[PDB]
Amino acid sequence: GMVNPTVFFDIAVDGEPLGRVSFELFADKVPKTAENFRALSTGEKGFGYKGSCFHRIIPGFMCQGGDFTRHNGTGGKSIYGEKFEDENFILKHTGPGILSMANAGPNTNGSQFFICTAKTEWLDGKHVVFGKVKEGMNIVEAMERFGSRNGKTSKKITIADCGQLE
Amino acid sequence: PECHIEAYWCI
Ligand SMILES: *CC(=O)Nc1ccc(NC(=O)C*)cc1
Ligand SMILES: [N]
Repeated sequence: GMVNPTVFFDIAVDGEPLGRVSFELFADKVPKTAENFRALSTGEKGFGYKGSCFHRIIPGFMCQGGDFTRHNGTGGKSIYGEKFEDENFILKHTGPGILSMANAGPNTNGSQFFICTAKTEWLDGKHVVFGKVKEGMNIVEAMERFGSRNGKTSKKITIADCGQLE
Repeated sequence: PECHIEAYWCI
């Protein structure tokens, strides 16, 4: 009876399997943003997250990824073009596991995203929350240990596989 | 700019 999609990332450390993280996507609250992430996880539009890396990881903050075009952390594109408007700001950054959109100002949402590892209320109203870690948060915690204070990672944290579970 | 990094930096 209408159920929020569930997608997974199989995380790899320099090609070594680390573990699976699954996300609920709040299609009920933000349909356009949830669908962007869902389809980039399946690649069903011809492009998506598979093979991309988490290029900025700041312990105590978040794990950022989603640039599958240039891979340097400046690229990425949505399924609607290269950017789409801020759908809404209903859902908040309530704690670890929150899935939020990175941007460069209002209405500049692309494909880059971050997984919060803490409460980040000072992001409310500027970045669109669209999902939340369902399971595998212990895997996200391990990814955090490869980060640094400026986000540089000490190994290649890549999305070795991704897709949809539900 | 990366607004969430700049927010983290200001905080
Ligand atoms: C893109 C954007 O919104 N950047 C930004 C700059 C400065 C601050 N300052 C504080 O939070 C105190 C927030 C966001
Ligand atoms: N800060």
